[PDB]
Amino acid sequence: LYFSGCAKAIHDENPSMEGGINGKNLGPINQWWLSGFDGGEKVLIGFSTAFAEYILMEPSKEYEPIFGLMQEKIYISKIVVEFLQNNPDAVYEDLINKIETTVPPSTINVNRFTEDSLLRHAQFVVSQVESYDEAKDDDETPIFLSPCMRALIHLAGVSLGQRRATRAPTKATTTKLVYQIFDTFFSEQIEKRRRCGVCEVCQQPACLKRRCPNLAVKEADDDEEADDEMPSPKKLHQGKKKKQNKDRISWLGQPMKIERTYYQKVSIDEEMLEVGDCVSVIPDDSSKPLYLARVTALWEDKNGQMMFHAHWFCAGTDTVLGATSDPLELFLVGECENMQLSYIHSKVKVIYKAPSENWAMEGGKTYFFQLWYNQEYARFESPPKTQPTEDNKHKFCLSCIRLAELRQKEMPKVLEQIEEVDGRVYCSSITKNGVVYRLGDSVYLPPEAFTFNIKVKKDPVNETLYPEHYRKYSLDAPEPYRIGRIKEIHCGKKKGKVNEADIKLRLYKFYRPENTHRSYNGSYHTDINMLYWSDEEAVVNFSDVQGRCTVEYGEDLLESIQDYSQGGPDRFYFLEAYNSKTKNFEDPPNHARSKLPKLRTLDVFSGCGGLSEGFHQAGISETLWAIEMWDPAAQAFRLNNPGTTVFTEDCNVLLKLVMAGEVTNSLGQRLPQKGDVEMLCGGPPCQGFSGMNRFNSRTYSKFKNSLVVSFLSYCDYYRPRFFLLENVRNFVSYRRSMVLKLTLRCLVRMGYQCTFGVLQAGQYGVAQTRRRAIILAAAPGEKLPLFPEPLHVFAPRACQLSVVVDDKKFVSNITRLSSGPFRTITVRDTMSDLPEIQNGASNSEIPYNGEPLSWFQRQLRGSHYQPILRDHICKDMSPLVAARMRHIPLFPGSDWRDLPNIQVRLGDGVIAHKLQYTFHDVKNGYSSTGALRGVCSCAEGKACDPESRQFSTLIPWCLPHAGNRHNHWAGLYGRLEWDGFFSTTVTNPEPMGKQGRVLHPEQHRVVSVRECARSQGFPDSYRFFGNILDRHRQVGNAVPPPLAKAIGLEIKLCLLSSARESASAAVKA
Amino acid sequence: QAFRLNNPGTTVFTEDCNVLLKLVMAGEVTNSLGQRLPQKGDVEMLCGG
Ligand SMILES: [Zn+2]
Ligand SMILES: [Zn+2]
Ligand SMILES: [Zn+2]
Repeated sequence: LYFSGCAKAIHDENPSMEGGINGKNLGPINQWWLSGFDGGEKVLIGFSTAFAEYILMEPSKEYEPIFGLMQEKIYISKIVVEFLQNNPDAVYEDLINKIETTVPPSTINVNRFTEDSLLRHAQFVVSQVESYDEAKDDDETPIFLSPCMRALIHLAGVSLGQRRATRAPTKATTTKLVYQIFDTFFSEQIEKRRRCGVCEVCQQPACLKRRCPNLAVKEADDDEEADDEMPSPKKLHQGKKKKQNKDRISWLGQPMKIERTYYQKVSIDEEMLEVGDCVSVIPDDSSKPLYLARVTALWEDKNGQMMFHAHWFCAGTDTVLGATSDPLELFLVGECENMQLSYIHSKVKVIYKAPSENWAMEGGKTYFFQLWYNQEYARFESPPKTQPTEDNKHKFCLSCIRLAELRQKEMPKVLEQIEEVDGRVYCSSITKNGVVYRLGDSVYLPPEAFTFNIKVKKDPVNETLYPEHYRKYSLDAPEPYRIGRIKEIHCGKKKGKVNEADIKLRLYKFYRPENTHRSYNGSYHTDINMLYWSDEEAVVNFSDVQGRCTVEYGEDLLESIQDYSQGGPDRFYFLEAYNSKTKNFEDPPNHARSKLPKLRTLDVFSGCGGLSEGFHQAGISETLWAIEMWDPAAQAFRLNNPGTTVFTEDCNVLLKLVMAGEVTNSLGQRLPQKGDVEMLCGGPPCQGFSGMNRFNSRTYSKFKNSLVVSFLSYCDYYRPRFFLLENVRNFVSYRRSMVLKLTLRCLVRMGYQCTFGVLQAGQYGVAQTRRRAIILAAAPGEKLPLFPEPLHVFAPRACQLSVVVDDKKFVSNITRLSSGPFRTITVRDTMSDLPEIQNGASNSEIPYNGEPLSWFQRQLRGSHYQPILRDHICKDMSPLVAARMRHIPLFPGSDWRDLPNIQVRLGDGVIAHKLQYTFHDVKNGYSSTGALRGVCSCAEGKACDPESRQFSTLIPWCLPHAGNRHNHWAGLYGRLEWDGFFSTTVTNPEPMGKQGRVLHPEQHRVVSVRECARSQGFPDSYRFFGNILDRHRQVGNAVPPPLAKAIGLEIKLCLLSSARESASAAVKA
Repeated sequence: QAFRLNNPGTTVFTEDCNVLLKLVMAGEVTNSLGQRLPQKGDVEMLCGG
């Protein structure tokens, strides 16, 4: 290619031909380049020739329009680059907004940029962004690898490696203790292929910048995937052991007791050993991991061999903590066993590192132990400190005592008995799992436990019109518990006495509305709480009973049903009796009827205050302090919590300030001090280390001064009674589970009882699939709360709650695996009442125009009247997208693959035309019509021809293009199904985004802010702040209030339980 | 923002001067964003309105 114009003097700013000499057919163009991607808007295009380099100014009249299109491409590319410089870690949806809202100069012939443009210019843009990374050189992550960029590279059929042009770190505010943990770990565990070959990077020979981007992306992508099932982890200390040679072993003193066996307090084994000392045992090599145990007891069996009982300890390395643990720290476990005194090697020193009298105010050699580790649930807890009675002062093993309680709690025992018939022994009450079951109480059971009274082909598609429909093809939630009232408990007999194993129950069946002939229509407006009575009867084993619940007659009530139903858990009600056969509803029979401390709370990374809100609902807290850097969130939080001091400064600074004696910040707000904060919650972001592969120099650096580290410092300084760290599920797998392991380690060094668990929001009454990692911690003194049992039955695929750490399976105390008391909350329940709006709705306050339809709706709107509906506002999508939405059908499951290949007038002059199918798809074949299905030369196996690339099509060119390798982009331009749920927590809904189905089920628009808020379980009264996307962001970052309440109510039990223990010990004092 | 554009060499703190002072009077070498806090001897002339 040759060129011509007026060459000017390098300094000459003038773009007129004035002080210039004219050239023609200027030597073939070697290279062309660019520069200006950093400082100001100095994006200079430059040509390179074997003679010289030229910096282009302005183009000729005739060349203006050709250079015109070149210029747009470039400007967009600048925007993307500068944006990513400032916002790595940005998500697809963030660009699209960045681009869309960037106002281009009049210098550019275009009015504004759209998603369509970006897609049209994807190849150029991406290629440009790749170039910038070679060009300026950091150790920092290449821009082309940010999520937005990988999302684009995948969506747009971008091939990588096409080359071109060129031209103090965060310090976390730690505590002494915390710092050392992450410092020592760096000071310890730290150490140290197959490209694509085909790419233009790979075809180029310490010089090396031959890093394959196709590889680089796979890697980056792979690094965001985890491993979700493996057996329960084998118990420790069941290996062989080595026995030492007998010289002089003999009792010392007089027998402590006698039981066929006789116990002593002291033994000689060359030196002395006493009941309560600790010994070490050596196993059959295998690995050489020295075995320590506490000598529980000592005795001589009837056979005259000398025995001791060994309550094993657990090495820190062997707890979840693994490598991170103090090599000298040991943990108590429910592992003990009888041995011959012959197996002991040496007596060992084991010191109990108990907490101080003012452990709370304490923020900033030999074997020791601190906590009782439960292998299976991964709970570190405060040692039982039950004391030895004189009847077992000699035999005293905590492991044996726990296991005992645990065996008799599990045990099905009978409390009161009545008459007997045949071999059946009728009773009035019994127990299981720590629960008492008396006659006339009600009961939960699996769906299989009993039964009710039951009830009793497509035609061809116009493919010229719906060409992509062929792509449409290449388990659901359980039923909640059955509920019955107990009538007879007749048991069985094991000869002399009752058969505790064969306890049986005769029950009156209840129907739920949708067990009725109503079925799916019972379920809509109905209270999820409500049942119907039935004289239908059943018999099932006690074994199958899942729990007790409270079914009560509506009219037999001294309060409002609402009042009753909100009063506590597992409370149901009936008003009418169903009848299987007459299928009518009559009144029921006559035989069917008859303070809490709020913790003072600092919510770090508070957002608009969802987590705080669910904890407010539970009654267990009062958030007096919040820290949120992003003003709009802060603003919103304030609006919802007037009593809270809401700091908007960086938490690192606010901490340094308290650690310096400051009573107040700049604005003169009240800084919290030691003792103020009873509970500390928060969701620290995991910015530059949230990936699964091993730690690096790079990755650790980030995490070491992360907000996780800062948050843990808050916990160390303030030493709260309780603690909670919320985060995305995959928190527990980041960096080969080290982020979790170090977090736990740091909590243990501090001396906290702590644990972790994964929780599916949808299981607590929200129409959404979203799992969160939850890290609980409770101070010594309090009790470590449990994770809450699912209240809602939910799709098992969603509920993968387990967590593998160092190929060992760690599960939470949650027992409801699958079923639960209440039905699933649907998108319908979530938003079916809200008045119709249209694309681009902006009126914030509007009348409801109608009553609440679903239970759920009734609950988020309040048991009263409220006129205004706030934030039912949705994004003003481009006329193109708006058209697409309009053309997405309403049948459940419809998405872009249902679009018609049609011309459409796009409001204004613009006309979205048909997709041209000009290539063979060799994998996908022809249409029913014999038509081609390929959109790009890559469908044929060739490299992509560009300009074979279409834009502003109603069926987006780029979806067929990359379809086969991305699963047909199933769910893109997809409508939420009334019966379904939110694919995730939505922060900025984009139809070709990564946040799931976001179209409304019926309306040719995307979901509103309020609709999202409803997906999150926010009261309609709850307020948000700032422009629409700020609000969208707010809702979607939040922890859903119903999840927070659930967890909140588990803390309720620890408090109540821990308050009634100081009161049963104030009497004994 | 504007000042920066005109003086690239300048460290432009946007925090409250009262806080930036308390920070130097406490030994801090840098602020939150990790910018370079000035210490005794750095500053030859001090202007302002
Ligand atoms: Zn390659
Ligand atoms: Zn024992
Ligand atoms: Zn292609």
